[PDB]
Amino acid sequence: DLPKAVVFLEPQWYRVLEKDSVTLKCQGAYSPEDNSTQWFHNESLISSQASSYFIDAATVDDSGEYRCQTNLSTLSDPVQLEVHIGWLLLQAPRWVFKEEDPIHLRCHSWKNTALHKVTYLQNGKGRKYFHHNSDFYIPKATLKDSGSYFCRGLFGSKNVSSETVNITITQG
Amino acid sequence: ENSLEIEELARFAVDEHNKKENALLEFVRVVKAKEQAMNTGFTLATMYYLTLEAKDGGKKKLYEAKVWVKNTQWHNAMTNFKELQEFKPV
Ligand SMILES: *[C@@H]1O[C@H](CO)[C@@H](O)[C@H](O)[C@H]1NC(C)=O
Ligand SMILES: *[C@@H]1O[C@H](CO)[C@@H](O)[C@H](O)[C@H]1NC(C)=O
Ligand SMILES: *[C@@H]1O[C@H](CO)[C@@H](O)[C@H](O)[C@H]1NC(C)=O
Ligand SMILES: *[C@@H]1O[C@H](CO)[C@@H](O)[C@H](O)[C@H]1NC(C)=O
Ligand SMILES: *[C@@H]1O[C@H](CO)[C@@H](O)[C@H](O)[C@H]1NC(C)=O
Repeated sequence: DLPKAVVFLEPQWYRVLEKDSVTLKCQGAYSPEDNSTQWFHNESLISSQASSYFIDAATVDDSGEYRCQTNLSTLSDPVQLEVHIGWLLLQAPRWVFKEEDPIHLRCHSWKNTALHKVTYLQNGKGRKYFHHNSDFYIPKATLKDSGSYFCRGLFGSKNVSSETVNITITQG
Repeated sequence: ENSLEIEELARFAVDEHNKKENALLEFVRVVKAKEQAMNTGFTLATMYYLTLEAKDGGKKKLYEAKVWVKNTQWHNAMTNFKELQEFKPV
């Protein structure tokens, strides 16, 4: 077991729409002798050396895998970032969960596009409905939560469904 | 140990071994199989430690094979990746 650094996303969504803001933060110890950070994008070292890596407006090139490292923490596992372009996007912090983990999904709309009467669906069957767009929570994840997920709502009178994404729940 | 998924990995291990070392081993059977899941938030992955029997010039010999299987998702497209990382006799 190595003291692996960890990259986490603020906000937590690993699937984002173009122009969204994303800040990547490295969870790792920083010694006073060497307080720099090594960031990697698609396995390649990048120039930024700060503990945080800011993406003001995300573009498709910002997509890919990210890793970080510090003097006291070893190379982290990769974190995946997907930049989507479309009217509607189902968001999640990851697609692999363990039993009892919380599952927090969000139905995100293109910039300046209100959305209402939102439904989260699992394997084609609806799971939760909201008249006003709200997030979907599952505090305790179970093996039955695995499946293909997508959200659909109303842009006024236009009924729209987001692209699907597969979630998997593993043993705890 | 004696399932189809195990055998395919063992045959894959033998096919890859012969390819890189330019050898001619003939798979026979799997005799022991140990699995070690290594998932993350963004991959369903397992490391397989397989002991198999293969014919080396007609003579049966036992080999230990380390096979890495990785499943990732991009948008909604799944990608399966298999890799032989170690192949040694006993
Ligand atoms: C930590 O930084 C020092 C220099 O301040 C360097 O000599 C050392 O190799 C670094 N440790 C690691 C694990 O990179
Ligand atoms: C990192 O170290 C340098 C040189 O010692 C110092 O100038 C800088 O303020 C330090 N940064 C932090 C965040 O402590
Ligand atoms: C990183 O890899 C992803 C995966 O296809 C790609 O979409 C993205 O453009 C890549 N970024 C760079 C800077 O190479
Ligand atoms: C939207 O369309 C789906 C079928 O495409 C339908 O089941 C649903 O009732 C419609 N309205 C809402 C608010 O989902
Ligand atoms: C997503 O999971 C469902 C399980 O009901 C499966 O039928 C479907 O093939 C999966 N999709 C992909 C792309 O693996």
